[PDB]
Amino acid sequence: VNHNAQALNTLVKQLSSKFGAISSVLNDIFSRLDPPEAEVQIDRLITGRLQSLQTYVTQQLIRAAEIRASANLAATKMSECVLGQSKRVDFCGKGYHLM
Amino acid sequence: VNHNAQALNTLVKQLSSKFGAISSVLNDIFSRLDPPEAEVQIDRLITGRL
Amino acid sequence: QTSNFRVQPTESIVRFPCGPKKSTNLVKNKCVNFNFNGLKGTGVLTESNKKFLPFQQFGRDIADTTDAVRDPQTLEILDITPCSFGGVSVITPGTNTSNQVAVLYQGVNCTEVPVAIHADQLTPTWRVYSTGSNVFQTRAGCLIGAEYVNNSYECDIPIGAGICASYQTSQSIIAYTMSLGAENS
Amino acid sequence: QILPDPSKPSKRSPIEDLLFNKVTLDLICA
Amino acid sequence: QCVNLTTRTQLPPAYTNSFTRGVYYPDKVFRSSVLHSTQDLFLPFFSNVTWFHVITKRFDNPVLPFNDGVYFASIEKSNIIRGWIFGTTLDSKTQSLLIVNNATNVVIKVCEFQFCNDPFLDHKNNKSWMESEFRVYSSANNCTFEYVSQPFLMDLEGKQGNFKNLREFVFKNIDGYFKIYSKHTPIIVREPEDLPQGFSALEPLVDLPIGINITRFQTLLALHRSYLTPGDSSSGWTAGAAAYYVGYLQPRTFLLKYNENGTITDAVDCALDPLSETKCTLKSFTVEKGIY
Ligand SMILES: *[C@@H]1O[C@H](CO)[C@@H](O)[C@H](O)[C@H]1NC(C)=O
Ligand SMILES: *[C@@H]1O[C@H](CO)[C@@H](O)[C@H](O)[C@H]1NC(C)=O
Ligand SMILES: *[C@@H]1O[C@H](CO)[C@@H](O)[C@H](O)[C@H]1NC(C)=O
Ligand SMILES: *[C@@H]1O[C@H](CO)[C@@H](O)[C@H](O)[C@H]1NC(C)=O
Repeated sequence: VNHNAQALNTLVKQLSSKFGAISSVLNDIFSRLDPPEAEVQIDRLITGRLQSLQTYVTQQLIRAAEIRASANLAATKMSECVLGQSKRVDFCGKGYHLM
Repeated sequence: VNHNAQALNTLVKQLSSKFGAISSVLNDIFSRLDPPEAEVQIDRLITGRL
Repeated sequence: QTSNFRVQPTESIVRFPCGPKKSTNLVKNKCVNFNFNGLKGTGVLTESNKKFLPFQQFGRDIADTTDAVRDPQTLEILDITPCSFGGVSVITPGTNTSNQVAVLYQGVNCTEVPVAIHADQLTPTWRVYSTGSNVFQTRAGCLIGAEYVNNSYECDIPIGAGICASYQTSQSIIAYTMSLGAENS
Repeated sequence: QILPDPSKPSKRSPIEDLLFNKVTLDLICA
Repeated sequence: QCVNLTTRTQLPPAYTNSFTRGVYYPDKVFRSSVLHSTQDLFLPFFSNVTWFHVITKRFDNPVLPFNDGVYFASIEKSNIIRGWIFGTTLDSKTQSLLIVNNATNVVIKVCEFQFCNDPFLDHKNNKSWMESEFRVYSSANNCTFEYVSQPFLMDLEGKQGNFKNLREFVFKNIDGYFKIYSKHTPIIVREPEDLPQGFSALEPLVDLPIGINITRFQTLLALHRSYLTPGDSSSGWTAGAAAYYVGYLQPRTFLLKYNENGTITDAVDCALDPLSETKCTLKSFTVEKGIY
């Protein structure tokens, strides 16, 4: 819960970064200037926000692989420790497993 | 040991890359140019190292 | 998924503190466009109870987004809730079998569905009497075009929060609470 | 302590009640 | 025109410590129950803050420099500290700023005034301690800006009793633009040595677009004279117990704890000690056991 809320708060706090452009507000780019020279500033903002989104999605994929390894272990423990009695040492607790 | 050392040598040899900027030494950009038109190559270097 | 649901501003309020050249009105409880002293944006201007420390003019949330603005001449504290943002999700049984669909809106009360999709020419003109009947409110949004039953079946198409949907029986789309298995003692 | 308790409206065991209370889940609107 | 004042007593400066004081609001924004990191110009926590005292006759009117903004404070009972001058030359050659906070009007004037070099605050006081003479400047040649804000009201009586007022003032120069923050609060009678430990936030009051160059400042007093005060306008005066405190501002980062009402109730200085620096890099006001 802490990692998910932390990654979402990082992603919403990266909307106030300029990434080298003059502002983080799009209407202030479309006011105060002209569109063929504001065009490179909004390409800078769009590429910065796209890299922020892509680097969010990559850590979500890595953490989803970690949660999937844990869930496969929990399904194995439910099949082998709950639905039967296990002979494997220290798989279902310390000592000789009963249930 | 080989993959860790090889990744660290890749990271330290990527400090010689210009990434389209005019140089790779920072004081070369900060001398001999006006800083409003030197800021763009600094943004290119800071992005490419990042 | 087809992310479509964007509700739209009905009017604009460019209220100024009894000054520069004009003031318009104060509006509540509806999706409007606001420009309080150069604060252009779209929101719902419902009132609030926040003590606002009289020199201060702006309010922010956790994520530094503009949250509560005072009235500039009435001096009353009003929230900003931008009216926006759903996702359209489409339930189909496969196009070889039928061509009728059901539509889920992901996060809304659909007391306030019927207003808008608006991008280029996608338009309210489907919606103005397609709200009608077969409106069912779930905890995953609300669902239009499917009829709720009290039977409990296996899951066929998963809507969410324990609700599934299927296509059977004058054929139609039904939505039901999914069943876990046969009861046994 | 592991079988479901029929007094409470959520039919959970007492141990499942402590496991639900000890995990604590506005930033959600932002 | 003025006559130059004499019989001044030169003393070494008595120092003290700034017990978590001088934290204002940098922005016009209400925030609720958040912790915000502000990089601004503050008085650092536990800083080395100067003290001057006025009762020969213990005359403290120094010419102090204004480098990057000044915390000014006074624990006071009968409104002796009433004014300020600012500027570089102060002798009608360059623009000089003047703030006078009297019982009539808060008067701000920006002009080439020919100030008296140690200005008269004469105050020919009978049973009503009223100001009868005002010899601070003498001339005005060619100059633009004058302004009067809303005053607040003072008794103008020669009280010799207990201190209850704690005045707090912050003066800043950003982009040719003068900011005055304040907090006036009641204080308990204590041992009359220093300002106590406590925390209070400082709402902005007076914001003005002057745009001149300010290098030094100097405090304008309000001396009181009576029938126990024999002498002329330069030697014979007995004021009574008053004190003021000068602290200097530095570019520092702070961590601010806004409450649910928008008033910041606790701050963390960020380069004081490593525990508070750990609190900076965690963005929290309590730190769990470990290594960071
Ligand atoms: C949705 O509508 C119901 C019915 O009035 C109401 O009780 C509920 O608070 C509404 N929720 C939201 C998020 O609008
Ligand atoms: C079927 O469901 C509807 C709505 O959920 C309910 O009003 C109705 O009473 C139900 N029918 C029976 C027989 O329970
Ligand atoms: C302030 O600095 C001076 C340095 O001359 C020092 O003597 C004095 O003790 C300091 N004050 C405190 C409270 O440490
Ligand atoms: C502000 O403080 C007061 C007194 O502590 C109290 O009413 C409340 O805690 C806060 N909020 C509001 C809205 O009054």
